[PDB]
Amino acid sequence: RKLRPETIDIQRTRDIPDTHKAAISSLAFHPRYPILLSSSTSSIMYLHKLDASAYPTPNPLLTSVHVKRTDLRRAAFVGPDGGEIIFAGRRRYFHCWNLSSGLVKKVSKIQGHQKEQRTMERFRVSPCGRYMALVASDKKGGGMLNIINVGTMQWIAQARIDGRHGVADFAWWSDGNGLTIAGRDGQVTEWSMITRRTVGIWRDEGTVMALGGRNGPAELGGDRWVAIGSNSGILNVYDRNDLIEIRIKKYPTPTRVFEQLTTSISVVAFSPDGQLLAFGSQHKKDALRLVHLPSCTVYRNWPTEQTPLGRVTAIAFSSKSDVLAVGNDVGRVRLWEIRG
Repeated sequence: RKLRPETIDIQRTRDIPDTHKAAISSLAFHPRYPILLSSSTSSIMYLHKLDASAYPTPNPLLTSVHVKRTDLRRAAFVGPDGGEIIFAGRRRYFHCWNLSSGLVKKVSKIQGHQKEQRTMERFRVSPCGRYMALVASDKKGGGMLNIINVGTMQWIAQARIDGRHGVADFAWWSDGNGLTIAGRDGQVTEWSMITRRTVGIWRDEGTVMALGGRNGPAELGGDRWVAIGSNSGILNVYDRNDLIEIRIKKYPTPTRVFEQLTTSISVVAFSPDGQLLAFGSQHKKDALRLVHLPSCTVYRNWPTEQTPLGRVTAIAFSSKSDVLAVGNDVGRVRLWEIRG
């Protein structure tokens, strides 16, 4: 049964066993199985099975990967089946790890567009797993996204956005038909894969951005919500149905403005079922909040002033929205069970 506003049933469960001082940089749940992929600044990736009652050790390490001489910033399961993992750091290549074969491959060349990527660090893989979007730059310095077919690693499309300082953050529409691209100029661009052009541009009245929720506008990707955070600690949430006047509204009104946090928003994530939204700040200990959707009401019973979190640097929800993983800058990954 659906979650309810205000009060939530959430209970600390057992840690991820393996922990070094090196700050967590990436957390993701396998799109199907109770498997957690965690990632470190130390360029080590862990895959842990989720099992709080496992003997001898709860949540047993499945495997680990260390590609040396590589920085590591972002790792992600590819597609609905999550058979492969793509990972990259502040470098001009990335890697594709196949989970079945243990085969790790290096990818360093996008034909005809090599100059355009500073690094391969800032990528998002489409939900279907067929496409990769990368932050790129035109010849004069202008920001854009290059879109790449993952299978062939060939360029297929490109989305240019305004503002000299480029792209702050971005995300695939959940139906794979387009992207939302937050500029560093305060504008947000809705760009369509179907027309391969900009649908419209609106003003956020940023640092990090996320999309979530079921049954948003079908003609703009299907996500109900866009959440945008800033250096001030404020999180703006817009009902994406309110983005359409296709003409995009220039100055849409947030459904909710969150003022609970006073320091820079570093993390924001929607649960896959679209009922929860979490957001936080690493510049302050225990600066994390949890929100019910569609009410946009903040949970008051969790976290408490006792809840151990630390300086949060990563968060993720399981494929069934019943586990919340929270990584901090001292390398701890803690877990909480979520019951309806």
